[PDB]
Amino acid sequence: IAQARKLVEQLKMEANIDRIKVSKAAADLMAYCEAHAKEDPLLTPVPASENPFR
Amino acid sequence: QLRQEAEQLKNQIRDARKACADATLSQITNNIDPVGRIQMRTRRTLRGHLAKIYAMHWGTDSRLLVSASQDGKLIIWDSYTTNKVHAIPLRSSWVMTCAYAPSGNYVACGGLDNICSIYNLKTVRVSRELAGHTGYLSCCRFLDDNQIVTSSGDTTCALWDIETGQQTTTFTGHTGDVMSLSLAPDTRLFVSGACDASAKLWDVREGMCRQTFTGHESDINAICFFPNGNAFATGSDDATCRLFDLRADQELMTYSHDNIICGITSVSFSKSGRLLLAGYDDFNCNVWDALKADRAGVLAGHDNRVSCLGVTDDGMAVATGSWDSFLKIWN
Amino acid sequence: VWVVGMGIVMSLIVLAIVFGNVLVITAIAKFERLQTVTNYFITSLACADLVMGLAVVPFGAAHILTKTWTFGNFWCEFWTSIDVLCVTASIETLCVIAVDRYFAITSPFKYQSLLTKNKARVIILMVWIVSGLTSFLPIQMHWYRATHQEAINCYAEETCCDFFTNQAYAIASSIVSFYVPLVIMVFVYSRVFQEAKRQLQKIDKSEGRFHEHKALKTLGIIMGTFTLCWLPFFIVNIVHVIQDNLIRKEVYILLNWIGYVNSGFNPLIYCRSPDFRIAFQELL
Amino acid sequence: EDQRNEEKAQREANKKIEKQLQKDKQVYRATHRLLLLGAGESGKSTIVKQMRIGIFETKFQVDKVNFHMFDVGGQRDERRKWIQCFNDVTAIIFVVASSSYNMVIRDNQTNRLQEALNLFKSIWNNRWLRTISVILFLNKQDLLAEKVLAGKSKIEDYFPEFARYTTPATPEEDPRVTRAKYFIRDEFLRISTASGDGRHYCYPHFTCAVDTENIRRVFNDCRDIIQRMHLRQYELL
Ligand SMILES: Nc1nc2c(ncn2[C@@H]2O[C@H](COP(=O)(O)OP(=O)(O)OP(=O)(O)O)[C@@H](O)[C@H]2O)c(=O)[nH]1
Ligand SMILES: CN[C@@H]1CCc2c(ccc(O)c2O)[C@H]1O
Repeated sequence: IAQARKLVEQLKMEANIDRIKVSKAAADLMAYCEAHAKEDPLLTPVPASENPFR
Repeated sequence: QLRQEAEQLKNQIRDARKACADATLSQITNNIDPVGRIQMRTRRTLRGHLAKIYAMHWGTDSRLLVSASQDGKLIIWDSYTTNKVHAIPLRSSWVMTCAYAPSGNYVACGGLDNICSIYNLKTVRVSRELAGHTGYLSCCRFLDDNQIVTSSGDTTCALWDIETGQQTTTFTGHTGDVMSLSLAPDTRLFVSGACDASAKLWDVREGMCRQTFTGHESDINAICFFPNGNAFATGSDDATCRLFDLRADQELMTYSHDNIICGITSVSFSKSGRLLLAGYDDFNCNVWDALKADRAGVLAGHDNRVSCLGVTDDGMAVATGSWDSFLKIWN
Repeated sequence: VWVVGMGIVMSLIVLAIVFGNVLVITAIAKFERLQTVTNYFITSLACADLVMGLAVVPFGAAHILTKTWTFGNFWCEFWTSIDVLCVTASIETLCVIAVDRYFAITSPFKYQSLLTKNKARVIILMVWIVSGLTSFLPIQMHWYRATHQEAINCYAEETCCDFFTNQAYAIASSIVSFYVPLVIMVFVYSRVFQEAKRQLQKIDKSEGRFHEHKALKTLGIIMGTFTLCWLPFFIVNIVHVIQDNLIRKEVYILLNWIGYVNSGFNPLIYCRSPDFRIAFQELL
Repeated sequence: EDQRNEEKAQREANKKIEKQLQKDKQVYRATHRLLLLGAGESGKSTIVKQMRIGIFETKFQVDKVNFHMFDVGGQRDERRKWIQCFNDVTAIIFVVASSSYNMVIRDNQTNRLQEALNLFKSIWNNRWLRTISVILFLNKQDLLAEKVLAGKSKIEDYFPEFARYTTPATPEEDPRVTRAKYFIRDEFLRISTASGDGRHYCYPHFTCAVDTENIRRVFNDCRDIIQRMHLRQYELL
């Protein structure tokens, strides 16, 4: 009963959340990826002089 | 009558999420140039484990790592020189997870025996044994040098206290087994993926669930978390990996292929967040493009299934563990 | 004409012997899974067969075709030494493999302790040392040499290189090389066949109502190829010494070359497991 | 240079570790591991205790051969996600209550036997246990005889297939108990042999409360399992 009630309190709690459109989220993710692109040695092969595994 | 009462709320949540769907992530990311082919060559190979490997966790300095096998042994390696440092026998030979503390002082492990044990590296003897779970442990991550969070098979996750040995907070709400978790960069929130095909977002300080995502169809075996702190990716048994979003509160992209019918056992991101690495049961790994959903390479060389995966803190190398009792370092 | 045709067959055979053995050696070489305690004896066998294919066969082919030995007497002695060493080291390895299978099947609980990677190296080294002690030692020295006038003429001359031997060595080398490693293999495979038949009978008794050919075929092929290849020559060897003039040189040479072929077949017989086939598919 | 000392220290440490790893690997390869699995009310604890005379483990040695057995009790779940960890064991020991056929609930469950049959079918067809044999202990053989002989209840009432079944045999007794026992055993043999593919078999047995020879049966069955695996590996079976 209460457990049944619980699934009601939890459902009410998560119901009222302010949400932004997915366009803003996609833009933020793309901006982050483009900003920190050059600092990814895995994506861009660095010279073997700085590679510690060569 | 109460059970009936709840859905009106679920329908409202679904309607709100559908209203918030302004566009598609694929549509916005349409002019992005492809990353092209990505080739990785094995640089190091680590041997010494007598049986299959179920876990590993890169050190905080991106030099050392720990691994756990089913012969009941933890070995702390050294990636640069491929020579061991420690070998720790275990009381119980069934271990399913391991962790390595951010300060580099402690190492934890647990398994079918419902006990989480930590070890003191700078002294190798057992420091504290934590008990209270009624099922096997799936994962455990060092939140700090004094408190740790674990997820077990009794559909609960708990926050522990090393000095006292007693649970501080208990998280409840899942229906089936819990299989993985991941902590935010600031260690303020963490997510968990269960066997009822649902992922939940918790608050560590308070102890209440904030959101829930139920996009998958089968059990969830792995979960990672975006470097920015506003997204996370999951891997399930239905050969699909999805990318959710905390602010928008629904999924954005799905990664799948018609020629893949096996499962996923591990998921990890890269330093910049552009790539997504996932391990499969077809004895090989795959590399995905996060913003375009297209394969960009394959990592073959394992003779048995892959059960672990991790990327260094500085993003220089990726390590894979497999049931072939071998570890490899790619670059 | 006929000479050119024989030359063609010979050239074609040296190739197969080299290729099969080099292919077998590379795969154990290129893959971690294949290595195993049982897979070192196969490596030793492949190495011996490769050495024989490179060294023994081409020089003998040149001698047969040119009808005269151009090389020096010392090189003739060295060639005979290499021939005997390779032939006698390519059979005791088969005996060792048979014994290993016997231990693996008959004693299932004690296989792990009895065989260890450290003992395999000792066994292989002992086998090769026994092979070399009966090949170089009595041949580089002149303890096998015959006594009749034709033998003296052949030994003194630097143009001809023929094989002449006395009774003692012709019997001792044959006993060491062939006869001893045969009864062991026969006894081992008979025991293995009995065990297989017993297990098949047990399965049939347990669940026959709800639902020995493979074993017979495998044992038959394994025993038959070796016995057919190497049996006639090692009886001709003794006969041509006990009684004079019965066996001509041509028959002796032909039956000797029949034995050389067997090293080609070993990759086909001992490497039909799925792992080796997958490895072969992997490279080349 | 002059750090040339630390490296040497790491090189020494690696060898020190490797020696002990080899020494322990010998013992690890020496021993055999078994898994004990059974349904409720089967009699697992009694059998384990008689053989002796989270996870619970017992070690025994027969003829200088070390055996290691684990019974995982934890707590009940139909999802069994932890069983994928037991795919390198020698064999799986299955214990079933033979006399609990006419026990409808344990509810409105299918007779408990049917639940045991469904569990066995799930175990047999698992993807990670494709090459693991099963040792079957049909426990409680005296209560079954009591229920069959001079018994109001009948097998045909719960299992309609018993109506048109005839004995196949090794009687040791009464004519009814042999038919009942062999029908029950065939009900498992059918499932075992439906999709065996020849890589793993089943070895049914008939145990009781006062039996003392279970350990010898386990020893013999493990020896047969290893011998059959070796025979099949070399293409002789
Ligand atoms: N007659 C008979 N009864 C048995 C046998 N084994 C167990 N039992 C019965 O089982 C009851 C409890 O003993 P155990 O069988 O060890 O425990 P259990 O009830 O099987 O518990 P689980 O094995 O966990 O289901 C006793 O009252 C016994 O009567 C047997 O071989 N013969
Ligand atoms: C020249 N050919 C030799 C002559 C005698 C001989 C051979 C092989 C094995 C032996 O034990 C032998 O005694 C032949 O290969």
